[PDB]
Amino acid sequence: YVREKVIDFSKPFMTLGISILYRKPNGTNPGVFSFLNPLSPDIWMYVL
Amino acid sequence: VQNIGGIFIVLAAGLVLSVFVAV
Repeated sequence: YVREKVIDFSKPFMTLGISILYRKPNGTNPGVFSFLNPLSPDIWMYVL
Repeated sequence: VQNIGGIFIVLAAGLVLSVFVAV
């Protein structure tokens, strides 16, 4: 709109819009220690 | 002794009493 007053345009040959860009948010590395003992291992060796 | 580790002292006291009472 601020560029409409100063210069003129043709028809838009294609339509676009504003989109948001981000990394593909996987962030997930499951393992042995996360699923086995998510608690303190001091508790586990006290149980031992 | 953690947030769930507070039962260990009661376990140790009960084990000492179970050793001392039985024979």
